[PDB]
Amino acid sequence: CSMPLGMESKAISDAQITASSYFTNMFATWSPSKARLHLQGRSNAWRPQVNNPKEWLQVDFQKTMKVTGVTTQGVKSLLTSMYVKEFLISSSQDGHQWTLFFQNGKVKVFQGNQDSFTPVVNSLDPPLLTRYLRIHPQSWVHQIALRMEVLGCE
Amino acid sequence: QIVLTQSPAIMSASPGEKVTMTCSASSTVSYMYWYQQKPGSSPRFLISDTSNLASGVPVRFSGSGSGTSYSLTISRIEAEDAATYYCQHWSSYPLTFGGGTKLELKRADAAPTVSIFPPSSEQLTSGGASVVCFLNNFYPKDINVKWKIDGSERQNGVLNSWTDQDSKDSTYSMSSTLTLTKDEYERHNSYTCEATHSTSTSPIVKSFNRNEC
Amino acid sequence: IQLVQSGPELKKPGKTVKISCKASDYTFTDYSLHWVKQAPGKGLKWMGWINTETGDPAYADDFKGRFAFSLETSVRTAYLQINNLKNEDTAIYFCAREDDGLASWGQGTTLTVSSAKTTAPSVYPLAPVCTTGSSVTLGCLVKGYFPEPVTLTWNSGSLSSGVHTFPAVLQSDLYTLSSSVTVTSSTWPSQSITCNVAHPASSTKVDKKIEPR
Ligand SMILES: [Mg+2]
Repeated sequence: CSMPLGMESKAISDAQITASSYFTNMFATWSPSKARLHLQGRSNAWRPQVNNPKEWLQVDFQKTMKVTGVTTQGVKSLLTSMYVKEFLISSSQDGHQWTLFFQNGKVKVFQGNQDSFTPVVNSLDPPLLTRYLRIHPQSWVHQIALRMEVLGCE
Repeated sequence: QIVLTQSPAIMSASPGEKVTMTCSASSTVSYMYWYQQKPGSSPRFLISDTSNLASGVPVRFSGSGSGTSYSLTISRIEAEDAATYYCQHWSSYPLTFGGGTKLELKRADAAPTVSIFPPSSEQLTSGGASVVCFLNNFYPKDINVKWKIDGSERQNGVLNSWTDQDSKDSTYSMSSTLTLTKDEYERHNSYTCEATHSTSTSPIVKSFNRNEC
Repeated sequence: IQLVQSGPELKKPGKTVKISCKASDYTFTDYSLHWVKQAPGKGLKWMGWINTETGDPAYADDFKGRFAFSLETSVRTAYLQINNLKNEDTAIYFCAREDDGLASWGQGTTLTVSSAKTTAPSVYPLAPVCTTGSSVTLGCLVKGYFPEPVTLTWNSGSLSSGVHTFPAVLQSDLYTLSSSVTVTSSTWPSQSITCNVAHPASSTKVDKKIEPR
């Protein structure tokens, strides 16, 4: 039950992907919908307006889905590699009240990326069942940048 | 999955005029892209990200909209803007084009210039005989040709081809070709091409005799 | 930015064709590539895309089955294979480099699926009868070839103004095409006017001097 729910394919449409903020100006736009695994082009990743631990990227499956894992990836920009090392996951079913993802009682800190091109998979165990997924970067190298895929099924 | 619907399908405008054409999504998209295609050519990138002119594109072009409604505008249309215009989105699977808005240029009505040509000798030496008649630089596009041989009309053996709107002078042309056998052709002396066009109640006709000329 | 697709293809129903798409620069694994299909009277249909950094292809619903996208990164080329060809595969295939839109397009590749034979054209001069006034219209008829394309030029290309070339019309498995040219009577027949026709598929390369009757 570990299928790509449509970040890369865009079965998860642009408007289902949002965030607390994103980095943009005259030359570049690193919007939430850029957070699609293996995306190419310029500005091929989500980037928050600013770098801190209170930021998040949100996916709205619009349906209830069984999420079994997430895959994350960094990006290289102007010869510099940016990526998220550690992140938290929260979830909701109304998009206002958010449930942290715990494991062994404690709040789960996932180990994400160590470079900018290699994708890294993280299981959700136990399988999370939700409409709204959130990912919260907590540490990172140089800057917060994210391309991702949600793995699951109906 | 989002569908794109463009209106109008065909539209018409005089040089200098403004045209707006619309593109409605079935659901919100992030940006809308636009393309121009002239017949026989590749499509060409006009507008990136809903309202930015792609590289090399003249400034009489502009796009706008958001949500599910977008539009392209050409502020002061020129003759070379005759084309089909496509909108396109990539906000979800699958990538989709609209079905195209075809822009035709209105111009001064022009009657066809007609010319007729007898079978060539080389063709005759082979048992075929083609009579060709050119109907050039007329407007509007709707035209009718009929062939007649020594007074009496003739329907089949006839083959016709229309050009697309000229990107310079905005006219249309048509070639008509009536094919025969060398035997059949040599039975008759007068051949005639009849062009009926809305410029006149009376057709433009050309003729030849395989005698004399 | 340029993308250069390979040339026209005539294929037998049920066979396989592989169309290529070569890129000019090497910013190549930096942008995604798309395939778009255009059928004669239709607009544009997205076939799908391929990731140039990873090689991952993705197909549109209507193209899951007998289509394959692929690459050769060393030579900066994307490929499109079609298996078990049917009549409905007859069309133009474009490739496109995605860059905040489909920003560059290849010139297209016509595919014709048909069991019909390659047939060479005959080229006939069209001299006017007899000429009349200060300008005269000449012509050229290209008859009975298969498949498309032919190229036609006047005097190798030097005479291009005043020219009307007409799209090929198909009957029954044979194309016919024609071209007219208008010049000054002081120029013809004194000066020389030659019709230049090439049909690569049947390695045909003819020149017909238009000669007065
Ligand atoms: Mg912002």
